[PDB]
Amino acid sequence: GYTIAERPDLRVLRDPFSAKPHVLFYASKRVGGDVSDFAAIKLLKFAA
Amino acid sequence: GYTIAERPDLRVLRDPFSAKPHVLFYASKRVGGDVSDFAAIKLLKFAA
Repeated sequence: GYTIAERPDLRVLRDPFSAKPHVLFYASKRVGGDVSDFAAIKLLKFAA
Repeated sequence: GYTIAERPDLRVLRDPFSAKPHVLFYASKRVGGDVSDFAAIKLLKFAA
């Protein structure tokens, strides 16, 4: 049902240069995903 | 007549730190030159 597309690495870039008296760590990871198969998932609704 | 002085390269310094989600390539080659033998270049002025 759910397909998770992603890049399997959390790239880090510590920045001793921009904010000179600080270090300014920068971490980013790329991920995405929605239902690829609408048949493979069913839900339980509590209405009626 | 004309002499060019240069460094035969292109120095690219990518800077992932100034603009954080960008890379900001900073490239700079240095070149200079003027006429070295003034007798070897004539011109055609259109005045009179």
